[PDB]
Amino acid sequence: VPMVVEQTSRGERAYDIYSRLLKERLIFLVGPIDDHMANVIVAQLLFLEADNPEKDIYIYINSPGGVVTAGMAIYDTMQYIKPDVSTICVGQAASMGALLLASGAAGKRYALPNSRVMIHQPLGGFQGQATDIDIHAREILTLRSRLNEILAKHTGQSLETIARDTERDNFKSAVDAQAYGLVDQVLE
Amino acid sequence: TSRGERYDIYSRLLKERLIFLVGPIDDHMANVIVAQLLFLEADNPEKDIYIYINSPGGVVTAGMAIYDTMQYIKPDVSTICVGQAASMGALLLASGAAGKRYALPNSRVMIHQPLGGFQGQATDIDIHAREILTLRSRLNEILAKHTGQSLETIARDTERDNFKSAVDAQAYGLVDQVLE
Amino acid sequence: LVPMVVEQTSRGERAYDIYSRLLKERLIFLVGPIDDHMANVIVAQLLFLEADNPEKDIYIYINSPGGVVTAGMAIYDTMQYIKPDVSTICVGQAASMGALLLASGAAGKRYALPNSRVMIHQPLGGFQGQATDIDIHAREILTLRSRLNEILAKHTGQSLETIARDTERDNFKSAVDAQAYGLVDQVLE
Amino acid sequence: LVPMVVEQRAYDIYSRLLKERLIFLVGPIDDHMANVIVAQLLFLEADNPEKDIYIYINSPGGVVTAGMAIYDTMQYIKPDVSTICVGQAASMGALLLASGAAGKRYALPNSRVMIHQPLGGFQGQATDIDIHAREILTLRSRLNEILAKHTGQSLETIARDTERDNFKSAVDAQAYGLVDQVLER
Amino acid sequence: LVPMVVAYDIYSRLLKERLIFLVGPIDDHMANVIVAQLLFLEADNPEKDIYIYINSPGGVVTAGMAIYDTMQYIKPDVSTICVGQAASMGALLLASGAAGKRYALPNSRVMIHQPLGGFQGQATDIDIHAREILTLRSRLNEILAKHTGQSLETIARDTERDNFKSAVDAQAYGLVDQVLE
Amino acid sequence: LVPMVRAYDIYSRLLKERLIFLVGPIDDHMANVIVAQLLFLEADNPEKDIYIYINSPGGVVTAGMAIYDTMQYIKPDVSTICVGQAASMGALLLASGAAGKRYALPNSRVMIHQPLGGFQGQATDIDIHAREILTLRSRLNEILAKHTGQSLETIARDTERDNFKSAVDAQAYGLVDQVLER
Amino acid sequence: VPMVVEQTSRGERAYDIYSRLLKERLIFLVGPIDDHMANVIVAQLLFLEADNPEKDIYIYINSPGGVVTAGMAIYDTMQYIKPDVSTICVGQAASMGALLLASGAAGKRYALPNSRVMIHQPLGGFQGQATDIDIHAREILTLRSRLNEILAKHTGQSLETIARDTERDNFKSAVDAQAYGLVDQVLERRP
Ligand SMILES: CCCC/C=C/C(=O)N[C@@H](Cc1cc(F)cc(F)c1)C(=O)N[C@H]1COC(=O)[C@@H]2C[C@@H](C)CN2C(=O)[C@@H](C)NC(=O)[C@@H]2CCCCN2C(=O)[C@@H]2CCCN2C1=O
Ligand SMILES: CCCC/C=C/C(=O)N[C@@H](Cc1cc(F)cc(F)c1)C(=O)N[C@H]1COC(=O)[C@@H]2C[C@@H](C)CN2C(=O)[C@@H](C)NC(=O)[C@@H]2CCCCN2C(=O)[C@@H]2CCCN2C1=O
Ligand SMILES: CCCC/C=C/C(=O)N[C@@H](Cc1cc(F)cc(F)c1)C(=O)N[C@H]1COC(=O)[C@@H]2C[C@@H](C)CN2C(=O)[C@@H](C)NC(=O)[C@@H]2CCCCN2C(=O)[C@@H]2CCCN2C1=O
Ligand SMILES: CCCC/C=C/C(=O)N[C@@H](Cc1cc(F)cc(F)c1)C(=O)N[C@H]1COC(=O)[C@@H]2C[C@@H](C)CN2C(=O)[C@@H](C)NC(=O)[C@@H]2CCCCN2C(=O)[C@@H]2CCCN2C1=O
Ligand SMILES: CCCC/C=C/C(=O)N[C@@H](Cc1cc(F)cc(F)c1)C(=O)N[C@H]1COC(=O)[C@@H]2C[C@@H](C)CN2C(=O)[C@@H](C)NC(=O)[C@@H]2CCCCN2C(=O)[C@@H]2CCCN2C1=O
Ligand SMILES: CCCC/C=C/C(=O)N[C@@H](Cc1cc(F)cc(F)c1)C(=O)N[C@H]1COC(=O)[C@@H]2C[C@@H](C)CN2C(=O)[C@@H](C)NC(=O)[C@@H]2CCCCN2C(=O)[C@@H]2CCCN2C1=O
Ligand SMILES: CCCC/C=C/C(=O)N[C@@H](Cc1cc(F)cc(F)c1)C(=O)N[C@H]1COC(=O)[C@@H]2C[C@@H](C)CN2C(=O)[C@@H](C)NC(=O)[C@@H]2CCCCN2C(=O)[C@@H]2CCCN2C1=O
Ligand SMILES: [Cl-]
Ligand SMILES: [Cl-]
Ligand SMILES: [Cl-]
Ligand SMILES: [Cl-]
Ligand SMILES: [Cl-]
Ligand SMILES: [Cl-]
Ligand SMILES: [Cl-]
Ligand SMILES: [Mg+2]
Repeated sequence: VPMVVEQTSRGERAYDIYSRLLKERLIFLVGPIDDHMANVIVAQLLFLEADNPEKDIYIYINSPGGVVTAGMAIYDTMQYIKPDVSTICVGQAASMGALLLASGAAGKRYALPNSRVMIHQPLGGFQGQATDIDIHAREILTLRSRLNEILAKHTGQSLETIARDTERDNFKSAVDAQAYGLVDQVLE
Repeated sequence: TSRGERYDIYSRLLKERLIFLVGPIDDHMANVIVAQLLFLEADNPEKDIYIYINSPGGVVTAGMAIYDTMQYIKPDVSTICVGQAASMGALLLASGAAGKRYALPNSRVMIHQPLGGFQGQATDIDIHAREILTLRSRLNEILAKHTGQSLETIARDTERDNFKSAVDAQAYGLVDQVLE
Repeated sequence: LVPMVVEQTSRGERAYDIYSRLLKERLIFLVGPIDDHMANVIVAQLLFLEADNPEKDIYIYINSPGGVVTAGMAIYDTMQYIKPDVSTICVGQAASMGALLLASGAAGKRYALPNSRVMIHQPLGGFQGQATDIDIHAREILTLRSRLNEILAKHTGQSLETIARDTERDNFKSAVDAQAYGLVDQVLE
Repeated sequence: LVPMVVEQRAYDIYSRLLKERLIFLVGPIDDHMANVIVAQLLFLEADNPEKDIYIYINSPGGVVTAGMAIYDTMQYIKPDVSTICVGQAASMGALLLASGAAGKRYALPNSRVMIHQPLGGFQGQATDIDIHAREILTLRSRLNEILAKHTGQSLETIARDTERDNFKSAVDAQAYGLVDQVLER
Repeated sequence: LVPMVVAYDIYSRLLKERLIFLVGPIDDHMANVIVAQLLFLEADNPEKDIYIYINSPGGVVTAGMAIYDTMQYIKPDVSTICVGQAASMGALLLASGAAGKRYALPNSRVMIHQPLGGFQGQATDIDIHAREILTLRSRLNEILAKHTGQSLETIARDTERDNFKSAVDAQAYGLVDQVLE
Repeated sequence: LVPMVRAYDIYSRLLKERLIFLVGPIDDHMANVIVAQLLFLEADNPEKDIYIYINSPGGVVTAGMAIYDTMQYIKPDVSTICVGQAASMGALLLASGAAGKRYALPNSRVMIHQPLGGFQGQATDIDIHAREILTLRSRLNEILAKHTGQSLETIARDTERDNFKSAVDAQAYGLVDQVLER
Repeated sequence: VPMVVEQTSRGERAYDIYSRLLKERLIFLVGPIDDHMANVIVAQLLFLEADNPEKDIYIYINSPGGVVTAGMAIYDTMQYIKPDVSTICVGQAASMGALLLASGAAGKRYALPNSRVMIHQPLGGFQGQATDIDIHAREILTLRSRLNEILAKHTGQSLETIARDTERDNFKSAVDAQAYGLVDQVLERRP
């Protein structure tokens, strides 16, 4: 957890490497998506918006996905705040991670040459995470359709195409993800 | 802990009167939220406070501690549902200052109160049936008051362990506006 | 994760956790099960605040299911001894030792919030030995139970016989009913 | 909660009270906490060898030799060491309470004191140490002699009464000679 | 205990000199920290070389690929030094440093072999299927062939056996440019 | 919980006054910390005495020997004070303080006996063999005989028994020079 | 781990005891050798070289040994950097710890009077530490020979002597380690 120190007008101040990159409006979405990591990302997005509502924000995504409602919290925050939120896939983006990648500002969604994208949403992401919550079948079907509609909107694919392809738990290459409309450009 | 030395990201947002109510509700996190509310009131008793809620609910008496603090302090307490709000989280969402309760478009709200929230959390305490029924009625009355629904409607609907969409929560009176 | 509030001092920044910041305004939090560890921190806070200003009121906000009797008694004795008035506010709940400490605040300065609940009942668990090599014997339990009843009768104005009969019941009183019983002076609404 | 205060430098609440020559002896007595108390006693003596030191005791007792380390340090250092029982003091905790400077041993009204020394306190705490019967009898006698000296009770009285694992009230502890005064306002 | 120097911990102090340590098994957590360090150093100075010292048995393929893609994209040359060992993804990243700036110490060892473990799903709900494994194995061989100068089939043959190369043999194979003595 | 007094912890405050605490079981981790403290204090002032307060049941022999060798090498006199107890390696280090500057408190107890546990391998891949144990036992006995003034034969006989000496009896035996009273 | 505080121009600055000694070019190699602790030692060696490539560095060794390749990372760094790296055995040095002890700058390898040195290399140090790595027999034999060649070079013993003696899992005393060529001098007394 490396640090970097900057000498300011009021002394020297230390950051961890992630906080230092946050100073440059860089957010890291890494690891499984759950409530804890989704809320810290929402907090970072809101912080950057208040600091400057005009400059783009960048989310670097390396994630196998995870909890749907946690991912939706990030999605809604990305869409609401004034700044454009650019997304870059490094490593992989699956399930909710793939959805958030595809939901970056139009024209500003990127994948690196060896990254991979899987839109498939496993059952695990829809189930209750709290002991006392049982997520029922109809709520799952509603959420699955809602996610498909979001993907269709941001990719330009038809709803029927998204619904067919999301059943398959296969990865798309960066080139294939770009052609599908999940990202705008492969960075080479 | 996205952190600088000499705030973490949450403490930094607290400086702007923003409180995060995230994860299961229990005594530990409820008392931290009570402490934040009291701090912000003393710092400025006129300015609005904002609680962003992403919670599956939890312990009833812990949630009631937050509810009573929200109602007593002078500042308006605005509530925003991000992700979900269930049980006590849903109640606290609906209990924000009138006109200042918000939900994001893909958030979901479930008023249903599972048994787990009423049971004793301490080893030596058994919460008895009559106390559970009293608390359930009190929660229904709080929801009816803040939503504008009748006591029947809350009492009938709270049996269903189902989520309302943001639009449906707004129509029900659980929030005032969907931020879109 | 406990939030910080950091202030700028003469040569940089100075950080408090949220509880330490509220302590600066003479606010003490009694939260969770009562045991030796948390009781001694509360005793330490009370003594600190007295030395800082022996005249100004101290406030203890109570959200506790109770716990160890002797740990609670350490707080009780410290509250009574120090010069400042100790005001008590029930938030959430106060049971067993938590209810006793709530009822033992300075006269006229004991408060409950509208949805808080108070149970004076003292379960056996609070009287048993907490150390491996300590067995708390029956007569010591009966002595402590009577002592607690006498403390409650004194601070509530109820008779000893009323307290002894009612402390049986493992029932909660509402904030209004606790006020009528003499456990608090006023419901803050 | 490890609460903080800032003074004109930051302290935890216990460190802040240490600045006022206040030491907390809380929880089971073992080597780790006894050595911290010894260190605090030595620190306060060097800072000012004249002013009284105060040890507030809330403890069920514990390891005998660890308590003896505290006892020997209390007796050696120049300052009077005043002792205050809050909550309870048992076994080594009761011995240390009774061993404060004469006239400066206090108990709060609802505190309780038990001199009884259970076997557990005498047994080896290290894996490779077995504390043998004669060493236990020697330690028990020394503890009884220490209590007799500081209480004014006879050795025979201490030896008989320490067998009983009963608590004394604060008033009864004062009458027995374990403390000098019950603090009431 | 990680030592400090004046205040930095030793690793943060070396980061100030554009030194990154890739140590231990490669997974998402450590790969993202390395990506963050690479991006920080590029922004601080996009012209000065960056150095990654590698002592790793390898690990998760996609995590390593995240490091690879970041090394290739940023402007600074990324020099690589093998200390101790480099296996699997560790060996690939070592071989992927800037041409002419890949080093091994005399008693270092390099194994390009990629065990199955690195390709399997690390998340509970992800099953990495056979054809995706074959695609990744092929990509890795192509990356090694490009940076070593060996032919694709030569890499495919040699990566099958889980043997280490000495520093001298790794240099002759094209995995590093020079043995530092 | 360690109290503070920047904030020092209480032990760091006392290190500023050349006070080192040897407390708890002796192992590599705590022995190296004590060695580091001894070397720091020597470099800070090679003339002033150093004080080690000992409350320990003993422990790993080679770790204790690291402390012994450092105590003997450095220029400052190293004074030792037994508080609570000193057993096995703890007792050896107590007896190995600077001549005339080894102290015990009135209720402290000292046991020179060395249990088998201290000689066995602590690392997974190390087996300490019988002859190495006997060599170390002899080396420890010679150290005790040298610093106490007792004969080697006396040490070898008395170390066999797992019994404690009182502070007075430890002083008479030559394990400490003086019992501190008043 | 204790702290020492030094007064600066702006107030106080704190070190842990090990970091304070690092400021005087002192490195502690303590406990089992593995990748994590070896990389910290490599980092310290490189820092001290850049801070001053002329002054000696000191490694105090109290270790039962451990992972061979992690120790080799330390060995290669000691040999490459410009400063002489002096080694001092405190307590014990076994396997890789003994090799690194013997690999200090010629004339600057020391043992304390009650320290002990065992060159024997147990199988455990050669086995794979990661789940997916199996270290095969010939690689073990190659590494064992390489270690024997390093010891023969630095001790002056013949390769055949090292190979024979290393089989035995016995400790040498400080005096015997000095006579064998594993250290140059036993620090018996301070001059
Ligand atoms: C970092 C320090 C500032 C914190 C940033 C908060 C913020 O951006 N909230 C979003 C609401 C939101 C929350 C969330 F968790 C996810 C999400 F997608 C959206 C917001 O509404 N932003 C406002 C500016 O913020 C505010 O006006 C206040 C004050 C600020 C301390 C936090 N206010 C709010 O949370 C809400 C309640 N905002 C408002 O009161 C206004 C008034 C009508 C309701 C919504 N509002 C807005 O959209 C305002 C009007 C003009 C632009 N306009 C924002 O961007
Ligand atoms: C950081 C420093 C300020 C911290 C804020 C504390 C605070 O707001 N407490 C609530 C009581 C409360 C606590 C809780 F946990 C939940 C909850 F819903 C309500 C409160 O009463 N606030 C007072 C202002 O605070 C005070 O007057 C004092 C001092 C302060 C250190 C805390 N006092 C109190 O605890 C209570 C007992 N205050 C009072 O005595 C006054 C007069 C008697 C009735 C209660 N009081 C008030 O309500 C006063 C009247 C005018 C404004 N008025 C508050 O809001
Ligand atoms: C941060 C610096 C001050 C910390 C506060 C300590 C304090 O108030 N202790 C209580 C005793 C007590 C302890 C406890 F754990 C629980 C409890 F309910 C009561 C106390 O006695 N307070 C004194 C003022 O403090 C003192 O005089 C001394 C010095 C101070 C460093 C701590 N002294 C004590 O511990 C005791 C022994 N106090 C006394 O010596 C005096 C003299 C006769 C015995 C009791 N004393 C008092 O009551 C004094 C006399 C005037 C008022 N009077 C206090 O409030
Ligand atoms: C914050 C820095 C100071 C820390 C306090 C140490 C201290 O008070 N040690 C006790 C011995 C002791 C240790 C212990 F763990 C428990 C216990 F009950 C007693 C002590 O002897 N105090 C001395 C003053 O301290 C010293 O002279 C030296 C220097 C100081 C760094 C620590 N010295 C000692 O450890 C011992 C060895 N003291 C002495 O050398 C003197 C000389 C004759 C032997 C004993 N000494 C004393 O008792 C002196 C004589 C009168 C004043 N006199 C102390 O109180
Ligand atoms: C102040 C701290 C800077 C931190 C460095 C970030 C960085 O270098 N990102 C890479 C993208 C990347 C991310 C990753 F995780 C791995 C990887 F291999 C590559 C990048 O694109 N760098 C840019 C310079 O950075 C930017 O322009 C912006 C702003 C900065 C805050 C981070 N921008 C970006 O994330 C992306 C989206 N960059 C761009 O917008 C430009 C526009 C065209 C598409 C990509 N861009 C570039 O390639 C720019 C223009 C030419 C050189 N060119 C970079 O090096
Ligand atoms: C805070 C900075 C100084 C840290 C103290 C180190 C120290 O005292 N080491 C002992 C050796 C030792 C280590 C150990 F872990 C246990 C032990 F019992 C003994 C030492 O040798 N002390 C020297 C002074 O230190 C040095 O000269 C150098 C430099 C210093 C950074 C560390 N050097 C050493 O480690 C060794 C190698 N010392 C020497 O080079 C000299 C030269 C002849 C061989 C040993 N040396 C000495 O004895 C020197 C010469 C005069 C007295 N003389 C020390 O006190
Ligand atoms: C506090 C900041 C400096 C940190 C010290 C790093 C260092 O000394 N690395 C060794 C290589 C090495 C690494 C390792 F993990 C173990 C090991 F045994 C050896 C090194 O090469 N040192 C150089 C000076 O450092 C450098 O020139 C650059 C820059 C520095 C940030 C780290 N460079 C390097 O990694 C390598 C690649 N060095 C070089 O580029 C030069 C060029 C020719 C090949 C290797 N080099 C050297 O050996 C240089 C030339 C003269 C001596 N010469 C060093 O001391
Ligand atoms: Cl129910
Ligand atoms: Cl009984
Ligand atoms: Cl026996
Ligand atoms: Cl034996
Ligand atoms: Cl060992
Ligand atoms: Cl073998
Ligand atoms: Cl094999
Ligand atoms: Mg000496």
